[PDB]
Amino acid sequence: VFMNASQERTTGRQAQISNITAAKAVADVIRTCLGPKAMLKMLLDPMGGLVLTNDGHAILREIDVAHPAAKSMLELSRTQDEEVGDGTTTVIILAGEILAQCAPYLIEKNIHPVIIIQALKKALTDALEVIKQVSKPVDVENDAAMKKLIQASIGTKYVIHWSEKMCELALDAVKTVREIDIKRYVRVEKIPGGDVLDSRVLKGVLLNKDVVHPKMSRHIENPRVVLLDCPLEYKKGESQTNIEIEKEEDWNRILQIEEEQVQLMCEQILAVRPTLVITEKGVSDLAQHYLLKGGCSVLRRVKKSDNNRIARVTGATIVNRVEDLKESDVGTNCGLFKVEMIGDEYFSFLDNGSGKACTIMLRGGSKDILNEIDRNLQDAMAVARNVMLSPSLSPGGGATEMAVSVKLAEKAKQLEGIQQWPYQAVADAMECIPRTLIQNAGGDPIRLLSQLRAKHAQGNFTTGIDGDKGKIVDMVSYGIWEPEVIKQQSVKTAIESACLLLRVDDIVSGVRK
Amino acid sequence: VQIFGDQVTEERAENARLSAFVGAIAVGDLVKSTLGPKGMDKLLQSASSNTCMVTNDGATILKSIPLDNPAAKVLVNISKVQDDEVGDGTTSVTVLSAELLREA
Amino acid sequence: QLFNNSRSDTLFLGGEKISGDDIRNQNVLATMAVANVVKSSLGPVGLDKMLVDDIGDFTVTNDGATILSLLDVQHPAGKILVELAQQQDREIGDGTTSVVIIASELLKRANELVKNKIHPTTIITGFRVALREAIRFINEVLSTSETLINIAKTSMSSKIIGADSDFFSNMVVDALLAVKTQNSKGEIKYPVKAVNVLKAHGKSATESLLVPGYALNCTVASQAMPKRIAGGNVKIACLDLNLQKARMAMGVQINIDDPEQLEQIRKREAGIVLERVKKIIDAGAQVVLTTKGIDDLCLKEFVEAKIMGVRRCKKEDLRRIARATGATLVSSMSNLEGEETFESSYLGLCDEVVQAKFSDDECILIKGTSKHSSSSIILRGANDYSLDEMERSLHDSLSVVKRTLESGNVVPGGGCVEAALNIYLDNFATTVGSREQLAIAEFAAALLIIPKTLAVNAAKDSSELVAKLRSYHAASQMAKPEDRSYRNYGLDLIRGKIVDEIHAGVLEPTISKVKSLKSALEACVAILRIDTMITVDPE
Amino acid sequence: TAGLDVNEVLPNLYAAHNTDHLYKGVDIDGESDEGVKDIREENI
Amino acid sequence: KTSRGEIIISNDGHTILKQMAILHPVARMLVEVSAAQDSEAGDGTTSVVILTGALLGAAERLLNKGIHPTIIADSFQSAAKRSVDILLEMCHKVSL
Amino acid sequence: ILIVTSNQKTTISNDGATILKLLDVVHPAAKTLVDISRAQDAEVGDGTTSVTILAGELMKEAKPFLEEGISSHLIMKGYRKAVSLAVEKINELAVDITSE
Amino acid sequence: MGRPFIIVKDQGNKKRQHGLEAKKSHILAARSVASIIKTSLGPRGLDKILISPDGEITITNDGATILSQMELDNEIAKLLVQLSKSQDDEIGDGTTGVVVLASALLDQALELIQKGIHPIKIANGFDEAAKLAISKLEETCDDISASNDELFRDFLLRAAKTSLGSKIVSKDHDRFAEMAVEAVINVMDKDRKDVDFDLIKMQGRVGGSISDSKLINGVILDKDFSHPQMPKCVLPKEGSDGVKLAILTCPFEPPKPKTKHKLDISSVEEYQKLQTYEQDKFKEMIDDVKKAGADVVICQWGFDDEANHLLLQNDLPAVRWVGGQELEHIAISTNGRIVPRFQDLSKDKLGTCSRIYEQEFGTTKDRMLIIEQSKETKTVTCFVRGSNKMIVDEAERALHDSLCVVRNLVKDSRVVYGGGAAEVTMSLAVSEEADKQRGIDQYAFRGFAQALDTIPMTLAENSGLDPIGTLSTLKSKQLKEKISNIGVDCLGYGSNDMKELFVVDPFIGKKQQILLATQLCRMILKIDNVIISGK
Ligand SMILES: Nc1ncnc2c1ncn2[C@@H]1O[C@H](COP(=O)(O)OP(=O)(O)O)[C@@H](O)[C@H]1O
Ligand SMILES: Nc1ncnc2c1ncn2[C@@H]1O[C@H](COP(=O)(O)OP(=O)(O)O)[C@@H](O)[C@H]1O
Ligand SMILES: Nc1ncnc2c1ncn2[C@@H]1O[C@H](COP(=O)(O)OP(=O)(O)O)[C@@H](O)[C@H]1O
Ligand code: BEF
Ligand code: BEF
Ligand code: BEF
Ligand code: BEF
Ligand code: BEF
Ligand code: BEF
Ligand SMILES: [Mg+2]
Ligand SMILES: [Mg+2]
Ligand SMILES: [Mg+2]
Repeated sequence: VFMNASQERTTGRQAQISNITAAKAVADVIRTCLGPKAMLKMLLDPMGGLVLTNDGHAILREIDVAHPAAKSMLELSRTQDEEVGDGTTTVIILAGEILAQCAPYLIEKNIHPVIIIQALKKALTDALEVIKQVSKPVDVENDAAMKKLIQASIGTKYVIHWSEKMCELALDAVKTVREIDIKRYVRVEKIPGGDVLDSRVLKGVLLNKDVVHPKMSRHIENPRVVLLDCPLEYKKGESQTNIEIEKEEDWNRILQIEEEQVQLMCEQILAVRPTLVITEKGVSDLAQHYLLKGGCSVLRRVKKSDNNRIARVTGATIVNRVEDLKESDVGTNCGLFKVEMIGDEYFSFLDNGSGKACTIMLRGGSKDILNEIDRNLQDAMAVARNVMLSPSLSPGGGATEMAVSVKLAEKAKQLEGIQQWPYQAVADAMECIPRTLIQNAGGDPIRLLSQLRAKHAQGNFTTGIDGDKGKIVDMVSYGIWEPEVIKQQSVKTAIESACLLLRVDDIVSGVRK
Repeated sequence: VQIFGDQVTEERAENARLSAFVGAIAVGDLVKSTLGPKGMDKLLQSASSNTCMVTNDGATILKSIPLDNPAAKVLVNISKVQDDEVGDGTTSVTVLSAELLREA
Repeated sequence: QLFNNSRSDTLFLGGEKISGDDIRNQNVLATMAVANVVKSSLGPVGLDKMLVDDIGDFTVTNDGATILSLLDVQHPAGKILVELAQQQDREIGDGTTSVVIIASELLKRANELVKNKIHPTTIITGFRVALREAIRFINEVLSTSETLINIAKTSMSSKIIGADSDFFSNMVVDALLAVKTQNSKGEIKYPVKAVNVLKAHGKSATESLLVPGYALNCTVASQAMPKRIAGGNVKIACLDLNLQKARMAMGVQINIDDPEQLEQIRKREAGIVLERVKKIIDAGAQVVLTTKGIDDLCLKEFVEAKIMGVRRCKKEDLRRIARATGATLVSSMSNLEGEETFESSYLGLCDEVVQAKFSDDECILIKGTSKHSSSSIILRGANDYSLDEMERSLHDSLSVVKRTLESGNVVPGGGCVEAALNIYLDNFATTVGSREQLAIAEFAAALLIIPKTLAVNAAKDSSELVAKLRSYHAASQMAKPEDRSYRNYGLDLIRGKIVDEIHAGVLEPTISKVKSLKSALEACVAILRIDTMITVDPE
Repeated sequence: TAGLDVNEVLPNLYAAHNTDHLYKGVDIDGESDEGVKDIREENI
Repeated sequence: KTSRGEIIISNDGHTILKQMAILHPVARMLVEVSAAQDSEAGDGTTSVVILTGALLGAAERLLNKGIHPTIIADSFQSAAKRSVDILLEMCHKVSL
Repeated sequence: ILIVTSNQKTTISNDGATILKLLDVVHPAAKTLVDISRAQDAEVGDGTTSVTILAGELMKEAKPFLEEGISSHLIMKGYRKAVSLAVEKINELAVDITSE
Repeated sequence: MGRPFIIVKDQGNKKRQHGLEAKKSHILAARSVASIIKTSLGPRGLDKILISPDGEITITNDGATILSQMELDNEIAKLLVQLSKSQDDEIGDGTTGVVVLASALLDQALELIQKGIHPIKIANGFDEAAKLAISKLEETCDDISASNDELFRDFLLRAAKTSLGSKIVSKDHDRFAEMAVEAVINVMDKDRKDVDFDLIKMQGRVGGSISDSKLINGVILDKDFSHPQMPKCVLPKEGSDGVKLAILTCPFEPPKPKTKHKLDISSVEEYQKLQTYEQDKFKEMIDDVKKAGADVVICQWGFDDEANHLLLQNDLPAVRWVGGQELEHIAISTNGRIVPRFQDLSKDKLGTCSRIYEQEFGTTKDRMLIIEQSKETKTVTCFVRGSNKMIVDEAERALHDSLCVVRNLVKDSRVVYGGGAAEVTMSLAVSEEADKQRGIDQYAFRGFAQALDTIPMTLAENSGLDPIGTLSTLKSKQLKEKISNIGVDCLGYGSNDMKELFVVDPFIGKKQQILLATQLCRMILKIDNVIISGK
């Protein structure tokens, strides 16, 4: 052998085409999932589940892609979700028509890639300054002005029907985790049936465990709470202890030490005047007797992550060592403990001071369509958390994108030379969002892009498309405004993308290691 | 360095003499019992036809049985020759033919 | 090139042999095979490749040695150039692609002298002569030197971050210039990879923020611990021993004979740890960084004491935090007497210990070290393929800066070190004479491959630049003492005209061209000495 | 096919074509690397 | 290239012979002679083999000419005795 | 050269056209060298070997220019005149032997 | 820069022997071929027993035969088969030594090539050396042209004697030789000095001993007499001194035309006129012969049943169905002429014989027709007999070799002396001029002569004497004396004098047995690039 054989080399313009081809035909599978008139691409996963949504990244995420340029494209909607939450659809459509409007028109006119990258790198530094100057800063704590945010960002996927409730559930979830937040202290326990109008953010945590002993109370008024990082049975010697019995009596004395060890725990647990005791590990069948006589309803084996969630609500701190259980570690101001029964299965609630973790109870019409709502609420809770960090808002609905078009269409003419061709094709690219927004609506794109581009030049930044109508609309008067970081990152990575794939001129296949 | 084609056999001097002798002596030692008054007959049988023959005529034995050993096939012919040129002495020819080569 | 016949006299097993001309050629063909893959990837106008794992999983890069590493090479005399390609990346850091293409043309040309009639011993003596003269010439055409911002930026172009070269220029320079250290009682070298590089997929490429401290890719082990501690003079405990419960030391067994000792012995398995935890808390430690484990038992002790404490962190990281904050690594603390004590002076002083949220991932930052400057780079960008390469593109660019700082000499690159050697050596060819002449002559012209392919890769014509470049370098040998005033050198490829690469700012390090050729020779020498190959089949 | 600056020939060819303009069309070689040729004179 | 996989590039003759895969038992005897020269001198492992190849070629022609190999062998070893004597008389000593 | 053809036909020769014909050249670009030698046997008889030799070495010494960014159109526009000048060199060099 | 390519067609099935390591594999190939035969040279030679793919047995000494049978594969060996095959045609004898010399020459070349010498210079060195050997032989060779009639007939026997003593025919080589000479005198036109081997027929019938192999002055047929009642002997009518033969090429059958035909008989009486034409057309055939005065009818095509009995009644012994070639031989031995149609038979176109007799060829087998003469006739049938199919064939193959050495002596009436002598003089003569050649060729000439010495050495070898001894006694006795006709006493008499010993080889024989070797040797040396396809 010379190299290794069984190696398909694609070189030159030949290799270039393969990348732009795939990257643009990636946008194609999601083009009809943009905006309001968008659809639901129902997906069959590998091992037998089902996913059917709009959430761009959740569609791609469940597609297997082989051609590296599309493997690079799909794993690029991942960066977007892992930063903002919404805009995972947009990113890929731009990533495509930056490579589409830009590349073939000008790579097949002999222009060298490395000039194009420098040309498209300037078009971003320019594009970001445009978005930030066409946006308007917003009051993050005008509780009702922030609901207009969320109202707009859910007005896309099947959840619209009940936006009013969802925004209250989204905004009230982020309100009680704010010093700045992390939306993973927010368990979203999905419970099938009822209807959405039954969903209620609980300032607290919900558990699927029942009280370990029948006699223990299923209703405590104001429970003092202890949280445990340790099992409630006798531990063994971590030093491989073994017992060698000689005398007759020896047996009972030891076999009670374990009976006593638990009573030494229970005496130490109960010594903090508790009424509730929750453990990460399992609870003994003798531990329940001494905690019944202690008057404490006990909960066993509860998720490690659910403990940090509870300890944040109740205010108590979790301790591994029973020996050193202090006065601080008890649940001051948890207003209630109940075990209500939601048709067959027992759930334990913890309701009512200073919260910093929260449980979203969701109700729908199936365990299947519930997930598709959670996919909408996660995209809702995201647009609310963005804004509290980056207080500014872009005027969306194609308007922010068209703004970047004629600002870059002016800058290109004023640049001239050779660097102009690639630069005048990011301006070409931006209009693709309006273009698909007219399309998904169903109006004539050319007729409406015309009355959009020119009606933007001397007609304000906030001039975009109304989804359901398919007409030009001043987005100030309408109420579609997308958070500023979405428009920022969307344009950021989508170009960072097109400028990674352009550097490719050669594809060597069959590499190994 | 091989010279000939495949499935070709080269029995040289030392080994060629072995074939020559072993072949003749084998044929001689086959008809030895045919010779003489108180001599005995052979029962030849072909695989083809299901036919046979109970014979003494040394030629009829040798002319019948198949053989590979060239040195043997030589004495086989000299047996036919004798049957052609005299009619009798088929066995005598072959035995004396072999015994000379045995003594060689 | 008809497949050869196995001899009818010799008898070799699971092995055949090709001799004289058949081998010499097969070596050059396989050498060109390896070299020609990565010629496209040479120069600022050079491009990048996409290397499919076979599962579809891939890596995109320029860095020659990583491309060569990745290609499955089957021939001995291919893997030799690949073994050199990396021997480059461990002795210079950059120039990996160049050194391979030089070695190839040295072989190729050397062979075309043997494929004429000239003996290999003549040529190998004729390569020895040229190299002795080229390095002597390089040192007499080196410039000993602001300047670091160029040497960085020269290793930026040809790779992805060359479009944002100026940023990733001052990144590289400051990052390194802030880990200066002395060894062996005076050696002032800048540590080979002390700048801990992390890459997270988010934000923009320009928004990759240098850390004025150190980047740990770990989190505050317990969620109830403070995810920040700020203000001047913060105390950090760099640990190495685990904080868990022990199995009876080692050779220790348990025979319980008096039942009451069950709980006595079991409880004391907690103590030893809780006692070592206490000797840490009570030392005035606010932040703990332990290489080995932390028990849930010993977390609840940090939690309540508001000690932000990490577990299972790379010891490679912790020693560079030991050398930077003031701290000393604690393998295990036993005094002059047997007693296990922990003095407060063991800890490192810093500014802040902040766990910072980057694109769906939190990690701890040790801000503002006191005992010595420390620097870390957190890259940001499109996806993982994007980040991967710009980390490898940094490792190449941080490298060329290191060797500048380690060796007080730079060369005017841009292929003018090469171009100048072409005509100097070609003119030196007459000084010897005979058959040894064509050898040096082929060597002098075998250096053309760098300046040639740089301009091929631009798609446009090469010879226009190439030969007109030679004339300018042929204008330095007929140039008088005072009349210098004729001396100039360099090449530009974006605009495509000959430019002064010292004034332009194109700078490759001194060693990067010496240990470049030095190796390239002992490559083709070994291959040219090959006249018979004997390949024996697996066990 | 001639290996000339596509981006530098086409603008130089259009410019010279805006009645002696009617004859101007592209040519091969180094002097014509400047641009075009008067096609009326080369018998083309 | 080793049976095992390792690449070996050499000029040392014993190192060359040991690592190629010689199959013919009599040919393998040659490796032993080349090994024995290394274990008596470390140099001349190439010289010693070529000599056997030209001495054997000698022996061949003599066998062509019909000389009993026992005589050849003994007189070839009588050729050794007289030759090593010559080298011992022709050599110029060295100050140690 | 001793060539044994696919049909057991054993031939020995020095005649270039005969060697290149008995060699089955499949490569379509290397079939030019068989037709280049065949034409020499048709018009002359001798040279058959030399023509191919010349042909190859022209393509061989054109590789170093092609390795650099040079158009093949310009290379052969320089060979086309060179041969037309090589013929002019011979015509003035050819000795009319009836005279001397 | 690596593409898996297709230059030549079916490239995967083409192996290439290259440079020196190829030449070794070529010479050693010829070497092995030589070792097979070298033991079969001279009167002390031994025979090779080859078997055909079908299973037919051959036992021979004729070198050409030996090599012709063996299924060979190595291209150099294949070439040597044709080398011996060549000699047999050009001469008939020598086929054995031709190959030995060629291999020894190729050996000598191998020894010199490993000394770093260009092979084309060696081949050119050989040919200039071969042209010096043949010149010394032409200068020294003895001549039978200046002889009387009594001595010429003796030298031809001496050559026959030499050619035969080597093969199992050696038993009766007094008889066998005296056949080979008798055959050539009879058949070759003196002034044309040209002998046709289409004139001498080889016939072989198995039976009795090789002693019983006679030469018959006429022809022997595998045909009987047409009618069983006909007599065996045919005696010449007293006053004629000959038998007379009706040699015919027409059937004793009612004449029928060549072009397609048919009758169209309507009248019954006209079918009767046809019926009485059948019998009459027959009687007009027998009267036609009886009136020509012939005693025996020999005809090419077959006799009709009615025509056979009327051939008996009128005392006309007949030979049904005679071969085309065989009729030609009858008409030439009997002096007669060949007669197309009955109308053309005349008492002048009759064949004169001394006897015609149906011999009981076998004791039980079949009868044969011998047409003999007491006078010398242009065709002569050579009837070989033996005790075995394999002896018969080899005896025929021994006569044909013996017959050839006499045919060569009629063409070139000059002789040289064998037993190595001829090879020795050449070796000596080339040897002395090697020092006078000098330069590069000094080794090539030395080679040529030294390789020649293998012929006498391998004679002395097979015969059981020391190779160096016989060589150093022989080459030396050919310098101390002026004589160049000193050889080896392979049989084992006191002298080395090949003259007095009657070991005689023709001249052209020896010369061709050198030129063919050196020329082919040049061809192998010229080869260095080898390309072999697949099977
Ligand atoms: N009712 C509407 N009419 C027109 N444009 C809209 C409307 N709602 C949202 N948009 C625009 O479309 C985008 C939302 O579309 P969506 O399918 O959610 O894409 P993504 O998942 O990328 O956010 C917003 O960024 C906004 O600019
Ligand atoms: N801006 C530039 N102008 C001209 N030449 C350059 C420029 N940047 C780099 N080079 C040249 O190209 C070479 C860089 O090679 P590169 O393709 O990065 O791979 P490697 O460094 O591994 O050989 C350097 O030797 C340098 O001489
Ligand atoms: N009676 C003899 N005495 C000495 N030499 C002989 C005698 N007969 C033949 N020779 C030699 O031996 C050779 C006979 O070999 P032979 O087996 O007949 O094969 P070829 O066909 O080569 O003659 C001749 O070259 C001749 O010189
Ligand atoms: F369809 Be999306 F990512 F709101
Ligand atoms: F065996 Be026999 F022919 F009397
Ligand atoms: F392609 Be390199 F290692 F700058
Ligand atoms: F090749 Be050696 F043993 F110096
Ligand atoms: F090889 Be040639 F046809 F003179
Ligand atoms: F063996 Be030979 F052809 F007289
Ligand atoms: Mg570089
Ligand atoms: Mg010629
Ligand atoms: Mg003879």
